Amino acid sequence: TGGSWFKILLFYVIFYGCLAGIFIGTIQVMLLTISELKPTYQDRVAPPGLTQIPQIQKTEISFRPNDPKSYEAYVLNIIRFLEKYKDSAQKDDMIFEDCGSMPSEPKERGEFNHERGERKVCRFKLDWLGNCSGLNDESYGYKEGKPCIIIKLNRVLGFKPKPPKNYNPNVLPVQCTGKRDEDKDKVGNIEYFGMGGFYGFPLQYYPYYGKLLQPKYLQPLLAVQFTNLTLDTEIRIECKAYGENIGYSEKDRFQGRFDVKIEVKS
Amino acid sequence: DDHRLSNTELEQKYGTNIIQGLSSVRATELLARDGPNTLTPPKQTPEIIKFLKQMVGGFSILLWIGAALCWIAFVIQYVNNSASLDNVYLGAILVLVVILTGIFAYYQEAKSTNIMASFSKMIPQQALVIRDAEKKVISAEQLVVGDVVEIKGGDQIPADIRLVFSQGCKVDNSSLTGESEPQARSTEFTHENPLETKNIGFYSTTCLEGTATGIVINTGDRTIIGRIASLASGVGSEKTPIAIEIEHFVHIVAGVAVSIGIIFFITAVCMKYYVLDAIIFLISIIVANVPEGLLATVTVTLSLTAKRMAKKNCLVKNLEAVETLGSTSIICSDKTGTLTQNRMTVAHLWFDNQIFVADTSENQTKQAFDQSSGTWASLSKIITLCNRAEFRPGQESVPIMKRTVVGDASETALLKFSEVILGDVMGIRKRNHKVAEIPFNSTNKFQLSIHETEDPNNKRFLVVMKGAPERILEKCSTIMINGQEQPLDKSSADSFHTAYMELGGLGERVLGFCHLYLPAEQFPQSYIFDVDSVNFPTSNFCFVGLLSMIDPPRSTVPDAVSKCRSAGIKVIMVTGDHPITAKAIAKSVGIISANNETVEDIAKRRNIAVEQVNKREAKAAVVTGMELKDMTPEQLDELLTNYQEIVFARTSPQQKLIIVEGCQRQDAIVAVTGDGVNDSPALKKADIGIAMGIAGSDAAKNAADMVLLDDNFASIVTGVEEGRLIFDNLKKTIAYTLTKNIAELCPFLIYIVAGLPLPIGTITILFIDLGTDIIPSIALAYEKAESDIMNRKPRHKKKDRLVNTQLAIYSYLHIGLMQALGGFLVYFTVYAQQGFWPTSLINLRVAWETDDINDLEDSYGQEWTRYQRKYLEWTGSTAFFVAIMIQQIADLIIRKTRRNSIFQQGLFRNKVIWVGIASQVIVALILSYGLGSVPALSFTMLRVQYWFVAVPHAILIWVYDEMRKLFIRLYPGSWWDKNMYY
Ligand SMILES: CCCCCCCC/C=C/CCCCCCCC(=O)OC[C@H](COP(=O)(O)OCC[N+](C)(C)C)OC(=O)CCCCCCC/C=C/CCCCCCCC
Ligand SMILES: CCCCCCCC/C=C\CCCCCCCC(=O)OC[C@H](COP(=O)(O)OCC[N+](C)(C)C)OC(=O)CCCCCCC/C=C/CCCCCCCC
Ligand SMILES: CCCCCCCC/C=C\CCCCCCCC(=O)OC[C@H](COP(=O)(O)OCC[N+](C)(C)C)OC(=O)CCCCCCC/C=C\CCCCCCCC
Ligand SMILES: CC(C)CCC[C@@H](C)[C@H]1CC[C@H]2[C@@H]3CC=C4C[C@@H](O)CC[C@]4(C)[C@H]3CC[C@]12C
Ligand SMILES: CC(C)CCC[C@@H](C)[C@H]1CC[C@H]2[C@@H]3CC=C4C[C@@H](O)CC[C@]4(C)[C@H]3CC[C@]12C
Ligand SMILES: Nc1ncnc2c1ncn2[C@@H]1O[C@H](COP(=O)(O)OP(=O)(O)O)[C@@H](O)[C@H]1O
Ligand SMILES: *[C@@H]1O[C@H](CO)[C@@H](O)[C@H](O)[C@H]1NC(C)=O
Ligand code: ALF
Ligand SMILES: [Mg+2]
Ligand code: NA
Ligand code: NA
Repeated sequence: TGGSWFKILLFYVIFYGCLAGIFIGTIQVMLLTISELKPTYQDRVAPPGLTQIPQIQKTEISFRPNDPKSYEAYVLNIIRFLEKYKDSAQKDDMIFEDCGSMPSEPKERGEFNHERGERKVCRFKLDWLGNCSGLNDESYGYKEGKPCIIIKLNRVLGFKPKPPKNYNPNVLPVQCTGKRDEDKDKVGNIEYFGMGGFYGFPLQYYPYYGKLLQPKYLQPLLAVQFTNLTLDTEIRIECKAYGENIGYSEKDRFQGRFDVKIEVKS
Repeated sequence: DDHRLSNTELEQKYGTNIIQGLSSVRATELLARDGPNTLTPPKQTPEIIKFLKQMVGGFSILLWIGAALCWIAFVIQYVNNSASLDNVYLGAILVLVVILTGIFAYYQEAKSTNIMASFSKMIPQQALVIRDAEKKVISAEQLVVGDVVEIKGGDQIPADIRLVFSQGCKVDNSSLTGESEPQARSTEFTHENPLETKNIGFYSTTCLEGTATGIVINTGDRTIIGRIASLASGVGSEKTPIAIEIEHFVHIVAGVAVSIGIIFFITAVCMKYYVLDAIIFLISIIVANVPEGLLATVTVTLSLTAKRMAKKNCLVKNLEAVETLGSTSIICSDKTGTLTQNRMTVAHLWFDNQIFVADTSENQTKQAFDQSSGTWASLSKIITLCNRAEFRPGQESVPIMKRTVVGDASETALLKFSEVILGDVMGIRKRNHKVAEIPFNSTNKFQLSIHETEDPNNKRFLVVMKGAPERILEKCSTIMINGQEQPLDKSSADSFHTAYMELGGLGERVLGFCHLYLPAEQFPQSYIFDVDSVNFPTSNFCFVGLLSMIDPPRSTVPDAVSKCRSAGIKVIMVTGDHPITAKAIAKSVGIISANNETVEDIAKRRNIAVEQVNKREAKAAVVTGMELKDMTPEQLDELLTNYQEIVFARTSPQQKLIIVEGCQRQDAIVAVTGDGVNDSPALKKADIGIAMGIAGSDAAKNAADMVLLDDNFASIVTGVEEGRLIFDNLKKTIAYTLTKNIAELCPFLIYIVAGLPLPIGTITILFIDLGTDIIPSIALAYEKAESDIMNRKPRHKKKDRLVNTQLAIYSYLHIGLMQALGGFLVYFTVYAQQGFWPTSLINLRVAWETDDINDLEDSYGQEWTRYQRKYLEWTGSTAFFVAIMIQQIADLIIRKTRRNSIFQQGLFRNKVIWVGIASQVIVALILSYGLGSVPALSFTMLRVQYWFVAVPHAILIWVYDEMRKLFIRLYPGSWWDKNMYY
């Protein structure tokens, strides 16, 4: 229509610019109420999940010890995860602090405020992992039919685990058992290696203060070896964490527990 | 044709003998050669085919494609084990939606009828035929062309016959012309047109009196009534204007959806996506772009309007007919029975050298013309005493102008006039004993009666007579003026002349009345009279007055015609009656304005030939059927274009259909009003056909979309206004339902191109479609008019679409984008308050949906399992749904007016709007906390703030629409008004 094209295009440019500006302003107004130190709510995350290493697909661990290529992915995943727990990686004394080798009460490093600076982090020693650290056995129990898994509790800001009342009041217990009565006899003898010889998570690594107040944070680990798995069968194992603060769900199969199915072939 | 041949030439053409008739062998041979004398019923499509054709109409084809894509996605998700079971639910819901929409569409479509089933009580069952020189009563279905038949009074003519012998035969051709006046029949070629010939009897017509003999010339569907029925059944299979508008809207929406799907599939496959992600996105596009409940809502609104109008005695047989009245620009109206009362009544009186006007209302109980008591007592005595018509038994409390009468139409009019004025007619007749009576015959053209006065003071003989005005005058020698006698002269024989022509130029039949008092000396009390016109005198009477009769207009018809014309509608009279009566009735009902003149009125007022007057000075036209017969379609187009007032007179049903088609050829929506068999082809061909209830025939009522159950012409104006309101409210409903489509579609586009976790699911938006705004969509149909709706002009059928570019643009690119932004604000609020800042959500979708990742890290370093991410996704979906609901509340508020403000129109005046708002809130609450308590169908319980996050965006939508309409009102016809008004 000639000259009115400029007028209608100008109207639409102004209208869409105003719409974008109003949307951006509403987003800023909403984000002004959002803290960068602690989340507003923890409705979905507060009861932590229990997760294992290596990261696997369909929850199945299946390998043949005689073929190194069957467990290469598992070993690579374990190496990639544990590479940050090396002794050389925790040498900075201004960032890392040497908490006790025995379980203790949670360490309160202040409040969720930008003051007080970055919070120091307890060190976790790979030697505590035991037969599953890679220091001596580079295959983490694989290559021998005795696989290792590393259990971790999902990180939640300001969350302090509460071990159940009576034994150790500073360790959150974890146990791995066969899922069914068929798996309970073929699973074998479960070996646990935790810090100080206790099966669980020491409480001094809690609470977690976030990726901005506590970078380089190391969550506690608990390695589990099996060492007596029945060959050529699929054993279903259930690892569960116990605590007053720890809850479970029938819809979320990874909340406070997880399932792993391990088959070591011949 | 057969009416021009002689008896002998008819006996050679048809191989028949009038005396002997056809043989019994040739009768069967001709029954085999030509077939039975019956009307073949039309071929109707099966009901199940009609029902099944509605499963591929509207948006159903796109929904079928969506269901197919759902099945192909589920087979892929089953080959690679995925415990979803969500595409089957969506496909089943889409199929159910298709079925329900098809059911509604089937209920909306026009019902099928066989008008030939109404040509049933007119068809004779048996026929008296002459075969083998012996008369026998055979069935009329065995008649063959060339058969000699006999017809009597009160008989239906068994076929189209050429009368060879006739004796006092009169027939009723109301099935051909719409006129119930008896027609004299003879054996002589009288007029060139076969339909006006006096020597052809027509199939399925009534022989009123006399006897006749005829040869069958046409049989079965080859008859006049058979051709009328075939023409009625053939035409009238087109789509209503509202169906065309809905089809155009469906085309627009389907084209938009198809283009978007093609573009965003072609780009998605090139964005490193695989088949499942490319087809689930296509399903989402189809579901979001299609309004899944709008067509059923349209059907519901049409049903509601039809139910409302049925309470005003207006039966709507087709649902879509409630809108056609309202876009109609031309009304073609039958005269007799439709515009008039179909009852002859006394119209004018001429006595005392004065012309009086009589009341012609259907419900009248008095006459207000000047009853001077001089010459009026004599006129009333002649009217009451010189009538043979009497009321029928069982009618005493019935209104006088509604009672049934045995007798002539002219005598019935006089009897009802005398009963209205005098109250007692039978008693007065009984008091004045009738001692002689010469009945009315067409040869005499008068009726004589000798009575005895009810005056004991005098007790003389009073001989009264009525008849044709000229015969009465030439049988009269003295006149009565002001109650006193007076000799005739040129002063009173010319006043009579002028009065006779004045009354006869109004389309009225005039009757002359006179009396004579017999002397008591030469006619004593006994004096037995001889009816042989010997004993009593039959000349030198005393003229009293003239009375004229007409079939008058209905009381509510002139005002209805005036209001329809004021609404911009052209009213055309199409009648089978004679032009002189038709023109007068057109002037009476306002079809022809008082100032306007025809091409002959100017010639008479200028004393010149009709070729001297320019055809552009005349504003009215009266065209006869014979004038129309020699008219080329371009000539008819020019005649319809050049004249605003046209009267078509003496037309056949074929000519009525021709006129309707010529009116339709001018890009016009045409309404036809009729009440007879001869109107059925035009009632069928018209965009909307309206029939009369009490006065209408069954054939007319079967061919009509609408029936006026009380014969009230004012229902036409109410229907026009209702249709005009429907067309204005349907725009609001369509815009309201189209606004939410973009708000449902934008989340999927952002989900695909930006990798955000799915803002809303495909099942979730179906609840907005079919559960949340169904009642608001219905509520927008109860809106009132913003301006004077009857003061506009009819919309242009080719230029004023129901859905134009402005409506679609304002629904898609203006309010839908605002709603999408308002929903995305709540989406980001829900996600950020749990730990996922808006920047961290970009390209997070692949890792978000991985079932094997149970430690996904948020903006704070916390680790999330897959199920908690699923629950947060469902929470965001529910928040998006609630935001769409909240913004659709404001959309409902702003879509209830197109130009006016909420302050001017009123916020609480339409309570169905608040019912719809409450339904929206209640449905959202049930979904969020009923299906959220147990997480099902991607619904979770929300926090309180997520119901109010998007309120400011709704307020902004309302503010924007209010300002836009304010500046439309402030500057009419400006750049803003042209480009921003939808
Ligand atoms: C920030 C993001 C911005 C994204 C923008 C993307 C681009 C979208 C822009 C589209 C370009 C303009 C489209 C229309 C062009 C003119 C078409 C036209 O003039 O057509 C011919 C005629 C016009 O006569 P009428 O029907 O107007 O007169 C009716 C009679 N009366 C008015 C009396 C009632 O009409 C017909 O033949 C029928 C066609 C009428 C309808 C045409 C389609 C209108 C739909 C627009 C929506 C497009 C976007 C969809 C959603 C995208 C989501 C992101
Ligand atoms: C939330 C708050 C919303 C507030 C804004 C609401 C929008 C509506 C309010 C204002 C819009 C502008 C004012 C109204 C339009 C101008 C009125 C006017 O003065 O007359 C029209 C003029 C000249 O007419 P004429 O002489 O040809 O008429 C001759 C008529 N005869 C021939 C009969 C004599 O035409 C022109 O100048 C047209 C010039 C170009 C118009 C568009 C320019 C950019 C406008 C943007 C408005 C929207 C901004 C974004 C809002 C976002 C809301 C969320
Ligand atoms: C209709 C006219 C156009 C309307 C849209 C205009 C374009 C808008 C798109 C992007 C611009 C977003 C900018 C918003 C203002 C952000 C300024 C900024 O500082 O930037 C950073 C933010 C993220 O801050 P943070 O949370 O990391 O803060 C960290 C610390 N804190 C939590 C503590 C306070 O970046 C963010 O806002 C996240 C950006 C995510 C982009 C997603 C894009 C799609 C989402 C919505 C668009 C919907 C469009 C619907 C129609 C589409 C066409 C059909
Ligand atoms: C991305 C943004 C800026 C573009 C949005 C489109 C805006 C700017 C413009 C581009 C071309 C415009 C269209 C051009 C011509 C017509 C035809 C007319 O009969 C109705 C308006 C309509 C349909 C215009 C509506 C507004 C329009 C769609
Ligand atoms: C952003 C992209 C998708 C915008 C593309 C614009 C498309 C979707 C719109 C703009 C104009 C629209 C067309 C306008 C006119 C017609 C003619 C009608 O008889 C069928 C629909 C059809 C063919 C429409 C199809 C959809 C259409 C092509
Ligand atoms: N009682 C009557 N009913 C009808 N017409 C009558 C009567 N008395 C006299 N007439 C006159 O007789 C005329 C001729 O009547 P008729 O031959 O039946 O029909 P047409 O008027 O069509 O020729 C009428 O137009 C009318 O002027
Ligand atoms: C496991 O640890 C014990 C500790 O004594 C050691 O003797 C044994 O060799 C280890 N076995 C494996 C599987 O490395
Ligand atoms: F009643 Al008509 F033509 F006037 F059928
Ligand atoms: Mg009629
Ligand atoms: Na939709
Ligand atoms: Na019709």
